[PDB]
Amino acid sequence: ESNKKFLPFQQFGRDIADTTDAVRDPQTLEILDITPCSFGGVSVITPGTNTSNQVAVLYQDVNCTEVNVFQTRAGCLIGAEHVNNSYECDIPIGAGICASYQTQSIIAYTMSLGAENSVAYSNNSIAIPTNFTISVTTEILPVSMTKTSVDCTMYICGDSTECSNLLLQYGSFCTQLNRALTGIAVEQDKNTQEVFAQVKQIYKTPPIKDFGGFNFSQILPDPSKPSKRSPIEDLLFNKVT
Amino acid sequence: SNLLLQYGSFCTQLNRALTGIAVEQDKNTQEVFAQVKQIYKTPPIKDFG
Amino acid sequence: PFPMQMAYRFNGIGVTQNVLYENQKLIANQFNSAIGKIQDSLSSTPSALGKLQDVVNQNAQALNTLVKQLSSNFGAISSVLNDILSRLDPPEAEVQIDRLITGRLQSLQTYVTQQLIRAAEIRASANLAATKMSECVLGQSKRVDFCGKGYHLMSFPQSAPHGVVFLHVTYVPAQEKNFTTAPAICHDGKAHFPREGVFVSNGTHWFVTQRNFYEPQIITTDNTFVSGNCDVVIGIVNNTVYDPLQPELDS
Amino acid sequence: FNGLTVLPPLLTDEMIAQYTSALLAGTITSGWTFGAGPALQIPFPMQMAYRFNGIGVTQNVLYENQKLIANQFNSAIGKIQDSLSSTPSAL
Amino acid sequence: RLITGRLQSLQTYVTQQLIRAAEIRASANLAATKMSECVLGQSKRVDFC
Ligand SMILES: *[C@@H]1O[C@H](CO)[C@@H](O[C@@H]2O[C@H](CO)[C@@H](O)[C@H](O)[C@H]2NC(C)=O)[C@H](O)[C@H]1NC(C)=O
Ligand SMILES: *[C@@H]1O[C@H](CO)[C@@H](O[C@@H]2O[C@H](CO)[C@@H](O)[C@H](O)[C@H]2NC(C)=O)[C@H](O)[C@H]1NC(C)=O
Ligand SMILES: *[C@@H]1O[C@H](CO)[C@@H](O[C@@H]2O[C@H](CO)[C@@H](O)[C@H](O)[C@H]2NC(C)=O)[C@H](O)[C@H]1NC(C)=O
Ligand SMILES: *[C@@H]1O[C@H](CO)[C@@H](O[C@@H]2O[C@H](CO)[C@@H](O)[C@H](O)[C@H]2NC(C)=O)[C@H](O)[C@H]1NC(C)=O
Ligand SMILES: *[C@@H]1O[C@H](CO)[C@@H](O[C@@H]2O[C@H](CO)[C@@H](O)[C@H](O)[C@H]2NC(C)=O)[C@H](O)[C@H]1NC(C)=O
Ligand SMILES: *[C@@H]1O[C@H](CO)[C@@H](O)[C@H](O)[C@H]1NC(C)=O
Ligand SMILES: *[C@@H]1O[C@H](CO)[C@@H](O)[C@H](O)[C@H]1NC(C)=O
Ligand SMILES: *[C@@H]1O[C@H](CO)[C@@H](O)[C@H](O)[C@H]1NC(C)=O
Repeated sequence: ESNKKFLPFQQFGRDIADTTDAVRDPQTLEILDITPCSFGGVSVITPGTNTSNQVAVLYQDVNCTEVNVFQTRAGCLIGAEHVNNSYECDIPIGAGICASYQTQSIIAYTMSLGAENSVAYSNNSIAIPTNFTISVTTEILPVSMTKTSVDCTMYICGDSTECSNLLLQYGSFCTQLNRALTGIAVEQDKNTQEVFAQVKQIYKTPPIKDFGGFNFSQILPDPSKPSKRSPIEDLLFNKVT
Repeated sequence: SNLLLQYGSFCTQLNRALTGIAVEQDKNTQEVFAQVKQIYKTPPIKDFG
Repeated sequence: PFPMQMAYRFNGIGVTQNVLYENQKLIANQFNSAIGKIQDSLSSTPSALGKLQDVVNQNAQALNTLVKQLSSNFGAISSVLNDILSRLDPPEAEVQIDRLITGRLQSLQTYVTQQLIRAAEIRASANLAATKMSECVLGQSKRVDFCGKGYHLMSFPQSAPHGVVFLHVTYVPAQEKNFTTAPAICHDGKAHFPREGVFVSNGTHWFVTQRNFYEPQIITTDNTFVSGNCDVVIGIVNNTVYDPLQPELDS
Repeated sequence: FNGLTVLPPLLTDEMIAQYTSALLAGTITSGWTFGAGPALQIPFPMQMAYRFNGIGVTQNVLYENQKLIANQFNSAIGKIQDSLSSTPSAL
Repeated sequence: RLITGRLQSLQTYVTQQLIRAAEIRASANLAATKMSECVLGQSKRVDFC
């Protein structure tokens, strides 16, 4: 039942997107609003199957009354127990709510932004470091792709002459497809050259690795192995497949 | 739906792309704002000279 | 010499080179231990190379979907071109062949467009990597958090499959102690400011130390300069400023 | 409503504001140190003099003009406040 | 016919959204850099901040 104020001649309303939003009963002057039957996506929250087989189901953009039962701003959450605590976000659910597997069952909580701190600020106090540490961190950056070429003559038509004749009527779609793919392929080699080929000459470390105690054995190339890669490089090439 | 199933995996591609964009949005926000490790608080006495 | 180069790096980040020369064994041990722990960190956690693995996976998925798009009818009678060729005469099978051609061409165009977008993303990543090489490996960058979290000393490139790995060596202060500080001290009605450090007090005496390391020194006229009088600086304190020339004149 | 739905962002506006406040407090109470390691407290005029030293101006210039600098900073922040309150096309 | 038209429109929307998301990712990377190099430190890059 709707309170939309139709004019006495109007029969059915519409929204801003040109969708039938209301109708008038042919046998009664009553005004009926039309609302789509409740729908939404279904998201399943789970830890690894090696950990546990228990899962939680998130029904998106629907209240729990239209479907242990927690109502989040991201939808209705079923199977996860709300917890007053707060930890780091393990499984992002949304709207500040995360989930994790802890002592065991799945729990739902508000994510913790970090550890509270208050620097002891006054107007005549300073903190000065009496020591230090040397920190080495790792950064990984993709540099290139695999160069792929696709031929229409064999892809679209499987060695069929009639199909090739009919495809010839479409102009130069495939010529420019091949042109774009070749551009990408050349671009990848340009990427690699720009990154690595930044050195004019091939410099060599001295045969005596006397650098004042600093030891670069893990990053310098390994001569014993048939592949002249450092142990770290060997790990990197073994891990990535 | 039955006639649309004959067009292949267009839905899979489109939904995957949209989901990737949605995840990338949160990645962007985390990169911009979550740079700090601890939640620092200004002292109650606002004597900053 | 490498210790002298690392002392230059320490000067770059704001620490005097004597801090390095007097801690050379400790710094070398810390560097060796960190390099050793890099191997454990990379081996134990396989999610660090997730960037390269995800690039490979995305390209493989795109190719696999492109191949699987060949088994779709696209509204035609059958996906196999030979089947539709043999089953029906050309003048009627032409429309079905056209439907298949349109579907396959659209799939190829979609794959190509996704490839261009992903290639632009990879080119952005490669430009970032080239900039990192130039500014962190072939130099010492003062840009914050550009070559690791901390104060950048140096970084080492390592090749990876379709990628690059940077080992960012940084200086991180470790053990802090609170002191009492003053903006300036005035000795004979003249305000003295620290020339390249900060004034600190351990409770009774006043020293001048470098800002990034607690290495206190006696306040003299060689590490301070005179500007103005006692009446301008807010928070000025009283102290004696040593004059090395006075004992020379006395003796 | 045609299969077109919007997923809420993972970090709420309150959490973004909390990050921003943490960054502000760290900058004001510890300078640039907190972004490089442990946060080391320092009086704000002293780190302002550090910034002046970093742009090529001696510390005495800031210490002997501290009140003028503070007044200029406050006036500039107020002017930004007013400009944001006035012009709607800035964003 | 309706399926073909609607699928084409959806594909166009998704492609343009991917381009827009790439632009927004570039902007967010710039914003993260600005945070790191001007809130967490003093920058000597001219007109960067
Ligand atoms: C600065 O920190 C280092 C740690 O990196 C300290 O060196 C350690 O000293 C203890 C002595 O109690 C030894 O047992 C450790 O083996 C040392 N570690 C290393 C890696 O050598 C150093 O002593 C600290 N500096 C000061 C002045 O205390
Ligand atoms: C540089 O570090 C490597 C460790 O990666 C050292 O190699 C170790 O040498 C000791 C003694 O020779 C052995 O007990 C270890 O098993 C070796 N480890 C590895 C991984 O090979 C190497 O000796 C160091 N360089 C110098 C000059 O001391
Ligand atoms: C602050 O540092 C000074 C160093 O100049 C300390 O003075 C010395 O203290 C030791 C005690 O450990 C005495 O043996 C020396 O004779 C003192 N020398 C001078 C010149 O005073 C002072 O004690 C320190 N104050 C505090 C509170 O630690
Ligand atoms: C630093 O020393 C000077 C001189 O000893 C102090 O100046 C005195 O200030 C008081 C307070 O107004 C006056 O009553 C004295 O007459 C001043 N002395 C002289 C010789 O003029 C100054 O106060 C000291 N610094 C601080 C922070 O107290
Ligand atoms: C430097 O410029 C500042 C303005 O930013 C001057 O301060 C002003 O001085 C006038 C006097 O003519 C006062 O009416 C204003 O109230 C002051 N403004 C502030 C914010 O304090 C300052 O005098 C100038 N100094 C020199 C040496 O030229
Ligand atoms: C139509 O007929 C039904 C039953 O015969 C009656 O209830 C209803 O009021 C009628 N409506 C009109 C507009 O005549
Ligand atoms: C609860 O369900 C009603 C519909 O029955 C809906 O209007 C309301 O928004 C839901 N509550 C929340 C918090 O979303
Ligand atoms: C610091 O604050 C105290 C009281 O809060 C005050 O007595 C002192 O003068 C102040 N010093 C400076 C340099 O601001």
